[PDB]
Amino acid sequence: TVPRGTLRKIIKKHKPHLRLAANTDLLVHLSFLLFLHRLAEEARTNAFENKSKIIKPEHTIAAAKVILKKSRG
Amino acid sequence: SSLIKQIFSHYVKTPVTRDAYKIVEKCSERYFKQISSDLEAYSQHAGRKTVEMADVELLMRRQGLVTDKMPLHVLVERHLPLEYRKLLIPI
Repeated sequence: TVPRGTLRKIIKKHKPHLRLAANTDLLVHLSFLLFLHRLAEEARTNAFENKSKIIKPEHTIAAAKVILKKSRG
Repeated sequence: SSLIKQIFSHYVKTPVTRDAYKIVEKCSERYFKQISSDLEAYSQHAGRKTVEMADVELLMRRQGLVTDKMPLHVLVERHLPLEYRKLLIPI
């Protein structure tokens, strides 16, 4: 389950004159899911490196830097 | 939103602080901003105003997600629910 409308709106927020063809919002959503997956693996590795039993802001922030770098088009 | 939490927790498989989640949300906003500019580049470069399937596939190839060993349809089958696979991969 997922808010397709929300996707379309998000993209519009950034580029209001971008048109999404009919099912492309679904591939966009997929790329986002894979983004969060990568983020989760990197963050968990950060946590594990600190022997932190929980995921902390700094794990996710360092991980974000790495993964957004991988997410460039 | 709440959804981003469900997904992130689902993938991370361990407990996550409130602040950590807040970061994930911020970074997600960043993600969409960045890809929005890439998708615009693809469209403008192909002289059109729409995002096509091939554009987002190219995005995901550039991101190292789609590769020769790992074609797009495999990611779709693996990661999206039946109702979406039906639209994306009806054959």
